[PDB]
Amino acid sequence: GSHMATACKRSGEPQSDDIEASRMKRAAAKHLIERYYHQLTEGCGNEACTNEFCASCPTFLRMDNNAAAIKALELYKINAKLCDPHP
Ligand SMILES: [Zn+2]
Repeated sequence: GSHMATACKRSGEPQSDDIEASRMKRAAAKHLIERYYHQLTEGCGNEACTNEFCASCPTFLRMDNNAAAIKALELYKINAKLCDPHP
């Protein structure tokens, strides 16, 4: 049919059984990634926003959401600079 109406164990679950599980792990990463993803295309709203990776820069220059999502991944792994930290 269209979708296997199930969400159990000891049964013939599809390969999508692992998908719903794996996304939870990387969703934790996504929470920090959103800071960079939004910073790249949306911005921050800061005076000292002048960062290599920012939309809210005093230059007013940004990227598209696809360009920002892939780069936010690349910023997550290096832990890039962020106008909204926590002391
Ligand atoms: Zn910024």
